[PDB]
Amino acid sequence: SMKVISSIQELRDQLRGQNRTAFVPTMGNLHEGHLSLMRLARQHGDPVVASIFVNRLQFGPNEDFDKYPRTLQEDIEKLQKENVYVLFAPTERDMYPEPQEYRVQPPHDLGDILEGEFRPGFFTGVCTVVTKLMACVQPRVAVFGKKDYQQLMIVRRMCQQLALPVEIVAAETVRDADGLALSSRNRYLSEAERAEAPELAKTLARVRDAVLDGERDLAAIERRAVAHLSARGWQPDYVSIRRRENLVAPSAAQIEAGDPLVVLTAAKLGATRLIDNLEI
Amino acid sequence: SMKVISSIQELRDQLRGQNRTAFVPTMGNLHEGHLSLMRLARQHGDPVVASIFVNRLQFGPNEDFDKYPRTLQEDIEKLQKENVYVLFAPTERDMYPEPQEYRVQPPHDLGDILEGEFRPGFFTGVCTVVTKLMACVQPRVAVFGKKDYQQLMIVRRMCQQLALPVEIVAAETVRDADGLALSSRNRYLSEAERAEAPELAKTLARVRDAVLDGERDLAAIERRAVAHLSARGWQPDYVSIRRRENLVAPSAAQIEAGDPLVVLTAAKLGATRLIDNLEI
Ligand SMILES: Nc1ncnc2c1ncn2[C@@H]1O[C@H](COP(=O)(O)O)[C@@H](O)[C@H]1O
Ligand SMILES: Nc1ncnc2c1ncn2[C@@H]1O[C@H](COP(=O)(O)O)[C@@H](O)[C@H]1O
Ligand SMILES: [Cl-]
Ligand SMILES: [Cl-]
Ligand SMILES: [Cl-]
Ligand SMILES: [Cl-]
Repeated sequence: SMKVISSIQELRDQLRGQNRTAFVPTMGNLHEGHLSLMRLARQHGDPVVASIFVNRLQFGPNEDFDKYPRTLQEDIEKLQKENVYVLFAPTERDMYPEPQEYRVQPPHDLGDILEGEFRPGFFTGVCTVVTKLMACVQPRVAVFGKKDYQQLMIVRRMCQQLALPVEIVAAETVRDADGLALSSRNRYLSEAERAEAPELAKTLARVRDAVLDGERDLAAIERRAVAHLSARGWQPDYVSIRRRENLVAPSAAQIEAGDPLVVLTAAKLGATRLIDNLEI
Repeated sequence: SMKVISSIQELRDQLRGQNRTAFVPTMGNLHEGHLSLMRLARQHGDPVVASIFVNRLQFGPNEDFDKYPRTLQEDIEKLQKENVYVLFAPTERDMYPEPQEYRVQPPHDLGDILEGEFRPGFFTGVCTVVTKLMACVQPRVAVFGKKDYQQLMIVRRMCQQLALPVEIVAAETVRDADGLALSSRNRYLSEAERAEAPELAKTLARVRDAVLDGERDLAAIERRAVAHLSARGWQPDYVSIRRRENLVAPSAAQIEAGDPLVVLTAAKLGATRLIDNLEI
């Protein structure tokens, strides 16, 4: 029987003595992408612990904290079917009984680019809540999705640099039949927006092919991709082809030596901000 | 510059003393799928050696050996952009100067199911040519794609069971913008068929979703998916949900335990036989 636990102390009592816990943090409103992570966690540890917490610290004042989808009863029903031992679903009073004034700050060269330039402070909000959730759960492993590629790398290096004894396991991005990367925010899209939304992944597939087919001027590829999206009524923040190892743009020499690359993008359809990426 | 070599003895002299070679065998008419594998190979060894050879042994008399696309000069131009040190492109007199009568035979149970049920003797043709290619190139590593998932498992077990000192590295499937797995045989499809062909991958995504969402009657999912493709004018051979470890159907107990699964399909669109799979 799955335990739903809001209290930090109760969570510690339930997990007392567990040395192989696999942890999957989420913000709830569960879809097939989350469920895929739950299944992967079970191959890497036991028991599997899920968290559902919408973290105010990683939302900016002009973002979507108040309308973020919240469907805890259904989330519970889904987790029950996937052999998950504990759901940690703290209230905001449990996680933040007084305002949070201790923060985990990531490196400037990694936290302030890409998602960090367009969402100032975002990864301070993420690193702070993830450190806290790991200190509550004390897992051996934690599963993060490649869908939030920058996040995944930030959390990996956080654990290493803060000496947290947690191994990070990366999960592949789960997509809808039409190629759109699954996200609770996909719910915000109108019918017309939903029909256009798959164009973001298609654009990534086309930039992938151009790199594989030998095009060396990466910035020109990025610019064409941005213009293609803009002409169809998107407002892109970026399309950026970077090294997987440090999310820096490769030099000419690194392009020739075939350093593994990833193309990352974020782009709005109306007020809804979608992100996706494709390893190359 | 890339060396293109036809003679086995010359290949041996070129690769003499190389203990870290990564090998990528292909049947030519190269597309972005193959190029992806070349890039991955470079991460796992050096030099990267490609081969291009249409293998008569893995085509039945009613299949497409004579029409199989051959575009060697294009293939050479594409490989030159991917850092590839040697193309091994033997003629049929180079590989088979007399009829091939020594054959490597895989187990029945692996074997004669799925692709081997619908293409009798296929994996004997594959295991034979692959063994021969490995003996010619003598790589440390060889890269095979998940697109041919059953092939990938068959070649891995083959190497371990014949004590071939070659590590198999698996590559993720590369799909088109529209989700269709790239294959040199995509060429065969009419335009109408090309527009329908993404439905295979879409059907796999929905099978995946049904399993993740908790449907335990896997045979029922399989039957719907088959019936779905038929109603749309496909001739399906199979849609089958198997365990990744051994390609056997899981017991109810193994479903409950979350043994990693994969859904596999093969289906005809007119005369063209397409295959695809998705890890669940
Ligand atoms: N479509 C997806 N495929 C794989 N992982 C995902 C997907 N969507 C979200 N995730 C991951 O699920 C975890 C929680 O996501 P969220 O619920 O957005 O906080 C994170 O590790 C995300 O990267
Ligand atoms: N679309 C694809 N994505 C990834 N690998 C592929 C793809 N198509 C073919 N391959 C692999 O590339 C190699 C050569 O395939 P082929 O040229 O069909 O014999 C095999 O290891 C295939 O599984
Ligand atoms: Cl909630
Ligand atoms: Cl990687
Ligand atoms: Cl990968
Ligand atoms: Cl696997």
